Amino acid sequence: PVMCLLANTTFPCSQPPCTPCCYEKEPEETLRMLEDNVMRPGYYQLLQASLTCSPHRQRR
Amino acid sequence: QVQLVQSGAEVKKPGSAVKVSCKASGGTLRKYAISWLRQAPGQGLEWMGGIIPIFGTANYAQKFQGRVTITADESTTTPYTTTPYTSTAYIELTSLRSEDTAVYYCARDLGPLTGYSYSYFDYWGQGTLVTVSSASTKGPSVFPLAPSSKSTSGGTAALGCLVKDYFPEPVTVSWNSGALTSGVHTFPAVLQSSGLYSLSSVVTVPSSSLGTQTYICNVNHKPSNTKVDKKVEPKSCDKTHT
Amino acid sequence: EIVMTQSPATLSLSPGERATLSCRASQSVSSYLAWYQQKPGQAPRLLIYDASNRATGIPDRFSGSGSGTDFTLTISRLEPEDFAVYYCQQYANSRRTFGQGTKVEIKRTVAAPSVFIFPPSDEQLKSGTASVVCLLNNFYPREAKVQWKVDNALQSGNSQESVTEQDSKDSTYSLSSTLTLSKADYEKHKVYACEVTHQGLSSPVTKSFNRGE
Amino acid sequence: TLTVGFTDGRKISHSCTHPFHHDPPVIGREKFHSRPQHGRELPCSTYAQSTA
Repeated sequence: PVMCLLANTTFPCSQPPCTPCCYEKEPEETLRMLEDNVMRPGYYQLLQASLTCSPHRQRR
Repeated sequence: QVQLVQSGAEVKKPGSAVKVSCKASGGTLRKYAISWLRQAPGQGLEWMGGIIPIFGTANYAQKFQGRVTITADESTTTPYTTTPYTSTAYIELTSLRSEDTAVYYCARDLGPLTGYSYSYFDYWGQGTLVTVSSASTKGPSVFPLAPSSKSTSGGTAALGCLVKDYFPEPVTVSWNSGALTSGVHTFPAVLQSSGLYSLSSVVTVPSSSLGTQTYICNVNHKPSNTKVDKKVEPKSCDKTHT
Repeated sequence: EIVMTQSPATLSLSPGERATLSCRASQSVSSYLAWYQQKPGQAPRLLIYDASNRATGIPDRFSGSGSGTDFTLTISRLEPEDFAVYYCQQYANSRRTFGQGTKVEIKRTVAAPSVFIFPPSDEQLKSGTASVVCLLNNFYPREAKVQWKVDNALQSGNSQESVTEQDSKDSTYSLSSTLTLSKADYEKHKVYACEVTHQGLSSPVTKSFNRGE
Repeated sequence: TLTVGFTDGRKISHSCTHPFHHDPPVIGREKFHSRPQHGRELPCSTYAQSTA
């Protein structure tokens, strides 16, 4: 799969290290992650894993 | 005038998914939402959300926004204010659970043109039944009922028959092989353990009509191609066939 | 949250009477409220599109009224095709809330149920099972009661229930329950009965049978 | 000039007004003012309605 960097940790963009519900738990960790990922071919996949369609309240 | 048509009624395993499909046709307007509702198999009537198909925009009830995706086929052609228009819409129910068993409606919704506002629901689809269990397709168990050690006489008399262990509800059940439909009664459905169906069927008559005709009950079940025609005579101790 | 409520859960009326279905909401919704009809097994039908305003194709029998928390649907000369379920719905808030649903049913004089009980047939017992079935039949109002006697003691945590809806000719109604056992407990228990009660009965019209007789 | 605005729940209203030279290019060879109920089709471009 496509890979991206948090800080010291590299990860698969289908299952980033924050998962689940990254922006519900930790907006600033999401900021600190995304600041270096603004320029990768997985950026939108990481958005889809961290805060868009990924967060929920009802069990899926 | 306008109509909504929605296609297929279903049973599926828990943890699998469905996409109930709608088509809207024949209206004069061009900006309606198509909005999704469920009617619970006991009681209740639930708001799910809607889409505006010209925009593809979607929004949800706060009790569904985790589970389901509403979506549509995009856009509209014209400002002409009288020529034809049609739209299609969907609910993607991911990860099915027991209580997702319901009748689902699409409906035409004027929220995007009553100004911009919330709305009543003006025209409704066919209503599609969806059901959830880990059970499997099977044909019915088909047992007769009969008289037992009692006076077997006076007032109303009846014999009856029972159906159980079938999956999906469309059994067809009838009496006398297509005759004398007066005095027929049925208890149409109940669910046995793990979601297998059961039905009770009867004919009721005056006392002297009990021992005096060929009582025959007819059972067929389309989901399993099962067919059964048989009599319902006394079977407790006075073992009878005519 | 807006709680929506309807005054009777069900009501019964003669054809040609005047119905007065009535609704209450928690805190004012202030118009933005609809009413609907549902013929049995069919999709719903709109009656009124706001609290005073009648929908298209509504044949003048019907009217709406309401303000703040309080709303009503009136049907004048209730016809034999107007017997259906009826719902309010508010659209004053982002949670679009339907009311609980009220059935309107064909009024009748009281009639007591005639009674039946039936054994297992041999195929159940060769399959390792037994079921005992009863009827409380052709009666009114829709309001009878059933429970199970085994060795003349009460036991009923096994049992199912079902009903036949109102006769379209007659309004009259019907009720059934099934008791069920494995073959071993059916051979143990020697007598079976269904206990009977109704609004038009002072005492059970009980019927009974013995196992295998 | 182009101005856009709205209203609070408070009934207070707001607007913002820019200078802006709005004048659509001509399509075809006739400087018409509203779409006609008879005519011909010519190719052009449009911000499409989809929120995708």
